[PDB]
Amino acid sequence: DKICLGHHAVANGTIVKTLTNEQEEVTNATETVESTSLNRLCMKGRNHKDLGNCHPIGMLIGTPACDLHLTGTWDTLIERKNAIAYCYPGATVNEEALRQKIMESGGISKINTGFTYGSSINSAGTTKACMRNGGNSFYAELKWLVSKNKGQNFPQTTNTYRNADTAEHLIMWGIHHPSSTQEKNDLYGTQSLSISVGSSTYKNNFVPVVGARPQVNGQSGRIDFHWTLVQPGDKITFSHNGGLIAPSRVSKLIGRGLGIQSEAPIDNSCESKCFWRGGSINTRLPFQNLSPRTVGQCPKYVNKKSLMLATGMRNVPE
Amino acid sequence: DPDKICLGHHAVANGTIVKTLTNEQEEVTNATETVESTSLNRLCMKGRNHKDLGNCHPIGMLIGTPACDLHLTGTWDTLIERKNAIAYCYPGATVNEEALRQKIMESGGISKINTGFTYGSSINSAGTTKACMRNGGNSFYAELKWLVSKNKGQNFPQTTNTYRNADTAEHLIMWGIHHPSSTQEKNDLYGTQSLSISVGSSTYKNNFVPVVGARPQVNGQSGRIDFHWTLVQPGDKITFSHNGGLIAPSRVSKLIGRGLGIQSEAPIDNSCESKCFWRGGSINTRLPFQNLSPRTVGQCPKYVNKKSLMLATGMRNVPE
Amino acid sequence: DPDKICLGHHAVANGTIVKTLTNEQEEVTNATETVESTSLNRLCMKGRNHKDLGNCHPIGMLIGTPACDLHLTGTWDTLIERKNAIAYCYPGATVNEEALRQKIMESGGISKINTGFTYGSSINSAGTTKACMRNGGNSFYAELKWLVSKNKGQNFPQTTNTYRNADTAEHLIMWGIHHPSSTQEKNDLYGTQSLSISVGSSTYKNNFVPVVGARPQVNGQSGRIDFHWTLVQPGDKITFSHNAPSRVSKLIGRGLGIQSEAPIDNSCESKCFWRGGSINTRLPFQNLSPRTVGQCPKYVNKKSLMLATGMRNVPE
Amino acid sequence: GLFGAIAGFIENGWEGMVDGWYGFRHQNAQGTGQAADYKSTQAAIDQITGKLNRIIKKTNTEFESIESEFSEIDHQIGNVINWTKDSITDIWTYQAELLVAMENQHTIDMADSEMLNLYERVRKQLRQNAEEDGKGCFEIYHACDDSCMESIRNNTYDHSQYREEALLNRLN
Amino acid sequence: GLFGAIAGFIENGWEGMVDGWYGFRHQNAQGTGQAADYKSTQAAIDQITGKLNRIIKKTNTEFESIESEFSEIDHQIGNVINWTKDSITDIWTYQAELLVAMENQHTIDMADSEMLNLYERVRKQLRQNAEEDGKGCFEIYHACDDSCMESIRNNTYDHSQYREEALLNRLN
Amino acid sequence: GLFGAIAGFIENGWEGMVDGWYGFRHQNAQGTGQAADYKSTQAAIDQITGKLNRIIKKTNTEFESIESEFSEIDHQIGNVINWTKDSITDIWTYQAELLVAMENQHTIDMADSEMLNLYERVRKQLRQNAEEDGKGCFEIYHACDDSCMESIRNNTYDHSQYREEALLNRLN
Ligand SMILES: CC(=O)N[C@@H]1[C@@H](O)[C@H](O[C@@H]2O[C@H](CO)[C@H](O)[C@H](O[C@]3(C(=O)O)C[C@H](O)[C@@H](NC(C)=O)[C@H]([C@H](O)[C@H](O)CO)O3)[C@H]2O)[C@@H](CO)O[C@H]1O
Ligand SMILES: CC(=O)N[C@@H]1[C@@H](O)[C@H](O[C@@H]2O[C@H](CO)[C@H](O)[C@H](O[C@]3(C(=O)O)C[C@H](O)[C@@H](NC(C)=O)[C@H]([C@H](O)[C@H](O)CO)O3)[C@H]2O)[C@@H](CO)O[C@H]1O
Ligand SMILES: CC(=O)N[C@H]1[C@H]([C@H](O)[C@H](O)CO)O[C@@](O[C@@H]2[C@@H](O)[C@H](O)O[C@H](CO)[C@@H]2O)(C(=O)O)C[C@@H]1O
Ligand SMILES: *[C@@H]1O[C@H](CO)[C@@H](O[C@@H]2O[C@H](CO)[C@@H](O)[C@H](O)[C@H]2NC(C)=O)[C@H](O)[C@H]1NC(C)=O
Ligand SMILES: *[C@@H]1O[C@H](CO)[C@@H](O[C@@H]2O[C@H](CO)[C@@H](O)[C@H](O)[C@H]2NC(C)=O)[C@H](O)[C@H]1NC(C)=O
Ligand SMILES: *[C@@H]1O[C@H](CO)[C@@H](O)[C@H](O)[C@H]1NC(C)=O
Ligand SMILES: *[C@@H]1O[C@H](CO)[C@@H](O)[C@H](O)[C@H]1NC(C)=O
Ligand SMILES: *[C@@H]1O[C@H](CO)[C@@H](O)[C@H](O)[C@H]1NC(C)=O
Ligand SMILES: *[C@@H]1O[C@H](CO)[C@@H](O)[C@H](O)[C@H]1NC(C)=O
Ligand SMILES: [Ca+2]
Ligand SMILES: [Ca+2]
Repeated sequence: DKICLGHHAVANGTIVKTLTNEQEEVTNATETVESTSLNRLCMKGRNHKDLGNCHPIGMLIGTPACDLHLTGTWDTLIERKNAIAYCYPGATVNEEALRQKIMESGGISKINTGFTYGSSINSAGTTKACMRNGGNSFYAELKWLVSKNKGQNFPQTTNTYRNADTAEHLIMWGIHHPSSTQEKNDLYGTQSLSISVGSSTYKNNFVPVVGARPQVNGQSGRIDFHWTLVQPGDKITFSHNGGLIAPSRVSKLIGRGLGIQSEAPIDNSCESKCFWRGGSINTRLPFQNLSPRTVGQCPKYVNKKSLMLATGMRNVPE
Repeated sequence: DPDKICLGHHAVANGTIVKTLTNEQEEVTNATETVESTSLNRLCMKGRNHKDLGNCHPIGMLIGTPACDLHLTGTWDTLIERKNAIAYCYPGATVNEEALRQKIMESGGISKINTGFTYGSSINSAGTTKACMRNGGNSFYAELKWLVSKNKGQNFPQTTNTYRNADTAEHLIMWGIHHPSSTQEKNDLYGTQSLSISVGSSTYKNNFVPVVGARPQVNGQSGRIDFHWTLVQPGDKITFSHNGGLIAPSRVSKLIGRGLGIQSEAPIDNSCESKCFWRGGSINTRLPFQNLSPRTVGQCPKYVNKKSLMLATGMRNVPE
Repeated sequence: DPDKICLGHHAVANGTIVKTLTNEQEEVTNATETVESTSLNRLCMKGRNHKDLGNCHPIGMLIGTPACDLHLTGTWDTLIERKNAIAYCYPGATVNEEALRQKIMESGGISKINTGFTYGSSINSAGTTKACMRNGGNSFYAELKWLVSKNKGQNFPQTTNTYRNADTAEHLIMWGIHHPSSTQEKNDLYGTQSLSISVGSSTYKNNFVPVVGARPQVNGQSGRIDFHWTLVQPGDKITFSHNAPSRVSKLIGRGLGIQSEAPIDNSCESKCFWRGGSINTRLPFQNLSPRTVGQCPKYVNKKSLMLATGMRNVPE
Repeated sequence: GLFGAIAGFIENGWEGMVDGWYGFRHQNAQGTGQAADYKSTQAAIDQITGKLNRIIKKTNTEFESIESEFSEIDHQIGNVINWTKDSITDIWTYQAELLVAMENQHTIDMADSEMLNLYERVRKQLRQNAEEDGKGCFEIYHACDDSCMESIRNNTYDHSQYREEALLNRLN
Repeated sequence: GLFGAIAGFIENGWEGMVDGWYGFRHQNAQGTGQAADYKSTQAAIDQITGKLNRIIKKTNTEFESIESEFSEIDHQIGNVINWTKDSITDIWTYQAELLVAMENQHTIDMADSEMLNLYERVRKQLRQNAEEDGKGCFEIYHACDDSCMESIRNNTYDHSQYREEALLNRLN
Repeated sequence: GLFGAIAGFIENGWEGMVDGWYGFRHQNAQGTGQAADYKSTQAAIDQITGKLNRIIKKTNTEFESIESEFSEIDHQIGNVINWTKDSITDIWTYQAELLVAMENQHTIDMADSEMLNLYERVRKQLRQNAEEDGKGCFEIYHACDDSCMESIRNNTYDHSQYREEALLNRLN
């Protein structure tokens, strides 16, 4: 008689790499690198806050684009291509620092500055870029300081915010840099202005410079923003004779949350923990080749089209 | 009825579970741990010329804070810094602060070198504050001089002080700019003339302007002394053009050799020996991994996000 | 009494020691090294458009110092810099020096562009310093001009100029601010009257104030000139008001910046260089230096690592 | 390969065989018949299932963004960021390639091993009643019915039942 | 396992064996005895000593502080450091897991193979004077006293001396 | 070693054998010969080649400089690069040591296997006409001319031809 031992095989045998062989034929295999992408953001089980056209920095200032996003709590913030947080042109000092500090947080909560001004001073200054309810306006959590009487030099005033809370607050302010002398002198004064902010853990001198520069949004002049973090049970003082644009309210950033930068759409019937510009990555696999630029709980980025893991013995055909 | 001989492997009743490539629950004879979870709550300082600063901040060793008097000079191979230590007695900051402490904490000593700076009859060099109390009465940073006009109101005389490095190694000169609280204060000390402190060497150059402005009291002072620093190469000289507002250096520092730099709350122990430290203390393990802290210094086992990794030290346990 | 056939394996008298998971003194029949220890004291330059800068510091090329006259423009794929290279003829430094210097070394080429500036008889833009030697006589930076009053002590006119960018891509403009050694040297050049410098663009605005004060002499001049730089984007006017670049510059694509002291080789091809030459090894690891540029073997803290290419060696 | 049972002394595998990885094909008076083995085919897959459970997973570590998608950050730190992001990727790339290579190598040889282990389990049962063909077959020197053939496959066969018979069939 | 010896054709281990990892049990006319193989025990111990000398150590790389414990770090560089450190200890966790997973699998298989090797050594000693039990024992067909059993362990058993005696008893 | 062949039951290799890695040394009435096995020798050398293909290579990744050779850089980001570089090196140094140690283990054991797999091919061919020597030889119990030896090497040996003759000689 005769009894034979033997093993299964297949026709369409699948090729895998080993320590010794670059083309080993095996029965079954499995991909370990995710190559297929998703171009939709998946926010099920997530208290997200889609900003859209609102840039993170505008939320502290209170631009007409960010009316809805002045307050709130979340675990995710999202930012778009070309998000505008500036009516009146110019950048903000140490921009990227502040920007990601906001996108790191999980909410903005406001407190009132409590800043009263003299009878002579008008708080409700405006501009033509910043429009709310159809017509002209200014930033919602700032107030533009300017004297009522056109010509008279603006008086040296001292204002002080006090941090009563057990947590820290983010006091933003601004400085106007006119390009002309004619509307500069009658709004503020014919003098050279001084603006000296001062805290326990911050201090600075500012000079409103005048320079020839191409107009932006019908304005030749520019305004720039400065900020610091006033401490628990600490005060900040602002000394100025015009130029300063003090804040009506100061921000507190709350808890933790992701920061996603993408142009992709939003779906709430889908859940995920890995994101990028393109969209979401919803896969059990350990590796991916979509992007090295990702956020959350991601598969590692690998410079490989495919990697096949053998799930069965050598295929021996005939 | 045949004579039989059998081969077999040992075993044990109470065998250990380890992880293999193929099995998450594999019973083996014996096993050892590869991750450490245990930390001495002490800093192990045997065979080390160490220096504990206490509540002296390293930066304060250069300016000369009252707390850092027993730390003005010395040699070491290890330098320990404690929480809420003191650099600035009079309120103020240092530009490149984190860069200057990191530079000090890398050192194995500090020498001090006399600048021999001289000033006119009009200038009061012995300016003093209550924010730096020393030996009962009011004082100021050991290694710097507060230059104020001796005639309250009088404009500070134009002066030019320059330090030359006569040494073979570079020196770390640093100075302060005083920023007064009000225009009344500024004028009392330096007068009404526009103030400009200019500093220049072969390698460094910068101008500073005092800042008059109201602001909260710290150690009961609205005034501020922010500190600047720079290296002065061997042979090269650094020169101070100033008309009031300069906190002049009486001495400059030379950093010497290399040292390990620990920030920790854990107390010294000269009996115990280690080469890995962290906030919590020492890590004296022979193991390749650790899950105490991802912030360590010296020759350390690698932090892993793992409670335990058991390494089989014997065969599969198939028990009776 | 019965016949024998015997199975066996080869062996050698001179086996190599390698390390297995279990044994450190494991002798095998053959093993090849996996860590390159030997370098070559030369820069491989075959199929590479190399541009040795010798005495020329890359910042100097844009600024126009006489040593950089040959390297004022060109297109390449590789840039080489040298020890004690001259960047500034007249003493100074560059705000974000290493960041700018990076972009020059990242960039494969530089193309100069005429700015098209004209002036009056009040300001003498063509200010020549004896520090910068050119052709026996005195001279100035090729692409810059000096801001000084025709008659020393006179109040320096407040002239303002602007430069349009009509090109497809970005344009890199640099300008020179001077810090006098004293008030006596300042009064001559710019006047006693205190004065500011400022710039403007759609993205970039900044004030600059000259720092006047005594300091040690550098290259026969105690005075110090510092050069500031900014990009100007297409279809944007660059405007700066002061109380002077005739040509701007433009970076061309990308290329590998070496920074070595080693000499070049006519017929040598590599993709890995360092401060000590080129590492041309087929091997996966190397212990020459952790500072390397281009496609390179990963640095390892190991003299030698031997990879067995044969079985256990067991002699009689 | 390592155990020489697959692409080994066994010329080829069986395309006809499904519902098993390893098993048997006997030839006897009754005629040709196939059958699969459970203990071997399960030990193989359970070992591979163990591998899929470990390799098919990711870290729970939460990474923020260090780079602005819509802004160019400072040129020198973006170069530091690029240099580490490139370095890390070369590591993860090397680690992936090496993981799958060595696991593929071990998967292949583990299977070969379970095929060898069975062939040896059958051999030691048959004792002095069978002889090795060389192609992974055992010639039996005694009459073996489907009851006798099943007693081989089920690890229940008794060697002393047909020993005296077989020995004299081998000696001839 | 891979070599089929341990948790294989040897059905279980001996909690009684305290003098080594591998050894012999025998039954003859004088009665019973147990003993360990010193050589094949050290073979396995010495390879584990090897793994431990190579796995139980740290790099002599000196590392300094880049994060302050007691003062606020710049937000930009601190986000970079946090991302770097996160990405590094992801690598090292993954390497530590993979390392021990691979070494554990090997230590086990290594120890299996050192059992199989001792079995095949004595199998070959006995030649035609014995037969495989199938449970990792050798039924000897010649009277084997305590000096005979000693000669098997000591590897001095001259098979030809009991060959004639043993082949008669094998066949009948 | 794992497979017990090399530095195992075979006492030593053969400086004599220059035409291949594995081979035979025969001895009959008509003298002695020596031939190297091509198929197994090529198997080992193929497998080692496949290693050197994957091991001797570098990533095609462009590394710009991030630290100036001929100037100073910010001290705190100088410290960050030094720290990241020392870390990235510590990974690569370790990964390198492990790879080579792992591969060297595999290479030794793979070579030990190819030897054993040859020795098994031969045992099966010779079937009942030969008995195992202990030292990696087979005492053939019939007259074996060079053609009969060459038939064992080229795997063209029919046992039945010599079977009757061998069983006689063996049983004596
Ligand atoms: C509530 C009230 O009226 N208090 C005043 C009290 O301020 C004043 O004492 C002086 O007050 C000034 C300005 O407020 C400073 O605070 C003085 O402090 C010192 C200091 O210790 O730092 C005194 C010191 O001798 C001064 N030293 C020098 C070299 O000038 C310094 C220094 O000028 C300033 O700190 C610069 O910022 O100031 C403090 O003594 C007294 C006396 O009029 O009357 C109280 O009623
Ligand atoms: C010992 C001595 O004083 N000898 C005088 C000599 O001073 C003087 O020549 C002038 O000396 C001053 C002093 O520092 C400068 O060094 C002048 O140098 C130059 C330069 O650096 O090239 C000359 C140049 O002519 C100047 N620029 C222009 C456009 O004219 C520049 C520049 O303005 C500043 O130096 C920038 O810091 O200065 C040098 O001419 C002569 C006067 O005839 O007589 C010697 O005997
Ligand atoms: C609070 C206030 O007066 N706001 C003005 C604003 C500012 O005074 C000005 O921007 C500061 O330089 O100016 C606004 O419009 C101005 C025009 O009226 C003027 O003819 O042109 C200017 C620019 O060339 C300037 O833009 C504005 O920008 O919104 C009007 C606003 O009420
Ligand atoms: C860091 O790397 C990225 C990707 O390689 C660079 O982004 C590219 O830069 C080129 C050349 O300037 C641009 O033209 C491309 O549009 C960019 N490509 C992508 C995919 O983003 C980036 O410039 C590098 N940053 C630094 C500072 O070197
Ligand atoms: C970063 O690392 C390098 C070397 O590891 C340090 O450079 C050394 O500095 C000293 C004096 O400053 C020189 O004598 C050595 O020769 C240098 N070594 C090399 C190879 O150049 C450098 O100091 C480190 N940077 C910081 C910020 O600590
Ligand atoms: C084997 O292949 C089949 C279909 O070809 C598939 O369903 C199965 O998932 C594979 N096994 C794996 C991936 O473990
Ligand atoms: C095995 O276990 C015992 C006690 O638990 C110990 O003495 C021995 O060293 C262990 N093996 C190791 C740690 O390698
Ligand atoms: C093997 O040995 C020979 C001669 O010693 C040598 O030429 C060869 O390079 C060695 N290694 C390899 C991988 O070829
Ligand atoms: C870095 O991470 C630590 C804890 O993981 C956290 O406390 C800190 O906020 C992070 N640093 C920054 C600057 O975000
Ligand atoms: Ca780059
Ligand atoms: Ca350092």
